[PDB]
Amino acid sequence: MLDRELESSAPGVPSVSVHPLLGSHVVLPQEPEEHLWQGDVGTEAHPWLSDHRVHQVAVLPGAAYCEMALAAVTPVLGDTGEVHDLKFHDMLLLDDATPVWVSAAVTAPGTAEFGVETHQSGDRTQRATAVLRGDVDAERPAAHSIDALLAAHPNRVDGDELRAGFGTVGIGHGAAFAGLSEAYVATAAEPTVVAAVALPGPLRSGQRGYTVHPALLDACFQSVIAHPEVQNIASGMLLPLGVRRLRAYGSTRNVRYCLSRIVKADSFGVEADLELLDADGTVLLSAMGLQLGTGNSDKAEEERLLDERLLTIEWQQRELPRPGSWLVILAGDDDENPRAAGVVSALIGAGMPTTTMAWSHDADHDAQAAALTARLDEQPLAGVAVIVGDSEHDVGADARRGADHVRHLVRIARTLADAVGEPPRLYVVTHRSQHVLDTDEPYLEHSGLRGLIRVVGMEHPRLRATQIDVDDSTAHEALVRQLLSGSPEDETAWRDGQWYAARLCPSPLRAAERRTAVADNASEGMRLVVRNPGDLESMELVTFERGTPGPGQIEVAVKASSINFADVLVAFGRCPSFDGRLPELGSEFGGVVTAVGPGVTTHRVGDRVGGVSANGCWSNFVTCEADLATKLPEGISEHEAAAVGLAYGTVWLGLTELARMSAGDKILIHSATGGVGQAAIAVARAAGAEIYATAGSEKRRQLLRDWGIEHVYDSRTTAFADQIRTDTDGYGVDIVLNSVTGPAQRAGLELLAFGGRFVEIGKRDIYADTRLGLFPFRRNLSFYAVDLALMTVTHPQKIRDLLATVYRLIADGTLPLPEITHYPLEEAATAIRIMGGAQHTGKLVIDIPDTGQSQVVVPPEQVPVFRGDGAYVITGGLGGLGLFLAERMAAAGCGRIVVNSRSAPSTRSSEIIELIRATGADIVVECGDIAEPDTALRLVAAATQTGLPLRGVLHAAAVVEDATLANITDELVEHDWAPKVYGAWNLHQAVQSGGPATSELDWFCAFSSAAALVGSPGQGAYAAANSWLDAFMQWRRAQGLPATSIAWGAWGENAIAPDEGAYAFEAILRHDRVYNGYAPVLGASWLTAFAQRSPFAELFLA
Amino acid sequence: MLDRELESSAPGVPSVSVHPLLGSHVVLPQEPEEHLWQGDVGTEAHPWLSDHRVHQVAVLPGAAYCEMALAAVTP
Amino acid sequence: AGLELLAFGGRFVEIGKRDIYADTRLGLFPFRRNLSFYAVDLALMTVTHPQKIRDLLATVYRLIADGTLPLPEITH
Ligand SMILES: NC(=O)c1ccc[n+]([C@@H]2O[C@H](COP(=O)([O-])OP(=O)(O)OC[C@H]3O[C@@H](n4cnc5c(N)ncnc54)[C@H](OP(=O)(O)O)[C@@H]3O)[C@@H](O)[C@H]2O)c1
Repeated sequence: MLDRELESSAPGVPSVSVHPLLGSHVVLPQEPEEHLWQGDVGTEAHPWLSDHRVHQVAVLPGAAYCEMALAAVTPVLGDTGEVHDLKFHDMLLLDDATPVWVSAAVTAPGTAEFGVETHQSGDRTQRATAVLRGDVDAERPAAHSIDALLAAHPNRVDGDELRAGFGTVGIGHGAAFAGLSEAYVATAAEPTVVAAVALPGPLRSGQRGYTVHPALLDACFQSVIAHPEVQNIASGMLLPLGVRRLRAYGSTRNVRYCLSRIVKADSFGVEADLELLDADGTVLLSAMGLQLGTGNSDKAEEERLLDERLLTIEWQQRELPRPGSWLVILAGDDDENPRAAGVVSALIGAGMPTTTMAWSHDADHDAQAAALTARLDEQPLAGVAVIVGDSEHDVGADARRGADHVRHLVRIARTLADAVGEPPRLYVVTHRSQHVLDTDEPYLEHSGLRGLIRVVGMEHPRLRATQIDVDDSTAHEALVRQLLSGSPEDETAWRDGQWYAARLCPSPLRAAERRTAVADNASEGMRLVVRNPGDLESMELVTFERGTPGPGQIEVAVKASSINFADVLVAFGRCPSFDGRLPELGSEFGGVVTAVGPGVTTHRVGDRVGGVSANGCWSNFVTCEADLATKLPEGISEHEAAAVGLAYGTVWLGLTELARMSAGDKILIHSATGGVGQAAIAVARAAGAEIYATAGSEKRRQLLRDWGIEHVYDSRTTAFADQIRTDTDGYGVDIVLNSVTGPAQRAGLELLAFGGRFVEIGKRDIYADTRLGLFPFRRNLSFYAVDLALMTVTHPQKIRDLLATVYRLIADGTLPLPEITHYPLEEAATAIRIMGGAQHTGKLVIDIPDTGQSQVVVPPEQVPVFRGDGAYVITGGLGGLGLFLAERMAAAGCGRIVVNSRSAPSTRSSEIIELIRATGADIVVECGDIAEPDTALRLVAAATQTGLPLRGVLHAAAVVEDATLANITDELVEHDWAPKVYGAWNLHQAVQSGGPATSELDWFCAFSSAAALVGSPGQGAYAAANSWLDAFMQWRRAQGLPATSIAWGAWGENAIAPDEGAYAFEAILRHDRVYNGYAPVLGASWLTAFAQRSPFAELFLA
Repeated sequence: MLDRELESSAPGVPSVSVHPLLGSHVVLPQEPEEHLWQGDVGTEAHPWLSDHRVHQVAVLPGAAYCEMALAAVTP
Repeated sequence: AGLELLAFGGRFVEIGKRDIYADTRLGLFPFRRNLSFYAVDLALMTVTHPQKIRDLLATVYRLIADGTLPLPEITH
């Protein structure tokens, strides 16, 4: 194909060569040399770009702009060049089409500002920026010895093995981004990484006109993570943020290795320097100063892990599906069970030959066990139904009986396991054992038996250990229906004629699963805010900690705040802010000073003031700075100053202060039936300015005609421009108060003439970087951006004097106040629905609830868990978990912690208490056995003694004596059950028995174990002691007392870590969820084994 | 060449079709829809343009701008 | 670059006519800090509002004659 090359040197189809990414290049007709490329970085355009994806979404890698910059040097600065200070900003998420505009302009000689950006929906978004340099000297780094380098680095990291680990943090590298074959390292001291990279087959064909392929350059950035110091330290989501210097010394076609070097390695990020080598070891590209940090914070990682780790049992309303001999055994003979009578009659009624056994307590258990084993070998039976005797309200008694009930189930369970033939199906029937319907008050006794049947279903799965929770009102005809249907659910319940089925699942919600309360309106802190903007039904009243003000601040008792159009957007998430953080609802207020912070001479207590703050002014109490409040004149009230403040302010500033509104000059006021619009009409009228106004609604336009203003146009058009131009004989206006956007924003500028004063109050267009054409400014115009909100922060003394003059001007009566529609704080949602609909006219005021009336509030993470003004108790606090939380609680700022354990302080524990007592806070140690009642009273009395009320309890007390079903003794059950359950009832009783000191506690938590939920074989006794305690906690909550239970996994000092549980504990205490299950899940062996055996864990298999 | 096309079905040079006069086209990232072309109308690029000359000097005929306008309609 | 420089107070006084008559699309994003752009064309003002120019000359001739302002390097 020589012929082919000599053939080609002859014709010409009209085309031009372009870069794959950058795209079509045009140079702008303007001095200086300004360039502009426009190219698609879409997934349909460049399929290969879909293989790099974050959280299952294709995004543009850093390396993609690295190339874009490197490319852009040679066309701008016709020479060899470096790319300086390359920064990436927002993460470009890709679609089938994603157009991007690269733009490089010369600024100084051999220097050019480089910039990548994307325009969608009118919002320009700068995705990457740099400087380009062509004046730098070619100081080619010395070539390395590829083979020698590999000798110094023997520790081989497989590429795949590293790319699997990437997918766990959320970064996916598909087939195209699999270039990194392997990386060789040495130790944490040696800071280098040899990486054998290569461009994949699909892309070696598509190398086209790349300086360096982004897929390849990204493959070298992957190699930086292979380093041991990087794996050890920054063990989170690492993303590239920029590169200080990027130079290509030639063709990166033939690049087989990358030589990385770590500069700095920190928890925040990793700086590194790279060198792409060929087989000869000669440097082809040097990316020196690559920064890889973490935007996706270490706090959001914890929050996300916590959510995947929690488990709770949920009940589904189910129906009995589809379509042998039986034995109905009892656990109490002196108690006559109508359930056992009615079930034996319904099985014989259905046509099954059913026998009966009366195994009771205080009986010859060895003789009755032999009698049972004889009945099994005598006749082959399908199933065995174990009915448990009912007390037929005292918990103290149900806790003592609960042991005798468990011990009795262990004796029955051991005989059914030791069967010659096929063991029959076990159906344990309990009376209101656990909580299913929200209305239920659980009947204990049987509460502890759900842990044993869960352990028996795991140890001996031949007999499918099923549980059936039953109530009094239900009918025996429907109960036997379940026994003969043979459904595989191992945990079920019955309430009335409906049937309920258990199913395990993670549910870390924060809506109804959040703390609730009732608070006074005159006293106690209550703010109003949306939990998730967009939904107005999500508008909640929330409580806050009303604190002492100062220094140089004030706490104002609000009588009335306003509803500005700002406050509407915020509700819908549509609000722009320089801060970035979505502002808090309500800007201005009208109230009275409650407390003046140390130390200010201007403000005094009891003064009627009006101000601004942010921090949520739709509340009973607002803390504002001294700078941001001003005393009200005798002429206006708290409700009158609430409406006026920002509207008249924004207008005063705008028209008289900036634009210097003269008399007679023509002013345009967009949407003049609104708040700021009425205020505009007022000052424009005072001033004598000829008003030209707009409105969207014809009702609201005829409303402006009724206000004696001719020259009313549609605000939702660009017609007003040419309508006003005709209605002014081609003169146009003088001032434009521009609330309106885009074509209507540009149209206003085009309208006003010579005098030309454009007051832009509308943020949308500025925070979208709408590039306004300067041409009309040829007539001596003046653009004025306004952001009062920001001024409140930058120059608050202006905003103070502005609020002050508008309160004076209106109180004097210089300006008349506008349409004020008062609303109750409750119906603040409806104001937004109306204002959002544009139905309203003028200002809407929200009246704050006066009078000590109660309102249901919602404390989120303002819950005072660890507080100095309260006392704490920690049973089992001299070892293991309980002692770790005692050190963390003192550290968290707690006053008086009474630790306890039956054993005296251990030697390493006595050393931990010495160092904690020296560091401020006190750790009172009170020995005793929580099983004895006097011990729990002694602990409470000790914690209160130092004039501090009891604000929290923890139950880490436990005894773990594990054994297989065959060797679980009656004595061993008492040792595990006694501290777990008898300590809870004593701790419960001590709190009620105590005076007002203990009738104020915020929480009461019990440290259970996930082996109760799962059924770890060998636990049994310890698993049953926990199940009762999980139900007791739910009973304590039913009565009204606070109660919490956390089923903990496997602790360190794959597995639960020490600091992992402390943060998890504090999270769970702040929420109103009663039962919690913190345990490792991932793809464990015990979970995959449990999911396939029973349908309780159906959602885990997936 | 069926062969040359199959072996070239792998290393393809990135190029794009353009108008002879208008040339390279870019739509600016701004409202309203604003387009922009840059192109050569020189005698080296378009030899035939040297044949139209006013007072012995080569000039762009009126007809060239007609074509440019007609071309710019559809995009 | 000059617009991007000024902060909060932000008072950009463009006396230079080249970029205005060129219809340069000026990115509005820097204005988020309460900036203020002022176009100045005394030449046009002399026609549209000659009284303001009369007073503007009269006030500088007064300030410079009073000595309030010192005159600059003048080369005849
Ligand atoms: N710091 C500042 O820069 C600052 C401070 C406060 C206020 N302002 C601005 O002033 C403007 C008006 O505030 P305001 O509360 O005093 O007046 P407003 O009239 O109370 O606000 C509602 C107005 O917004 C217009 N509108 C446009 N699109 C709308 C939509 N999707 N939904 C509802 N209404 C829509 C309506 O115009 P029609 O009459 O045409 O239907 C309506 O009259 C806002 O842009 C606000 O941010 C600026």
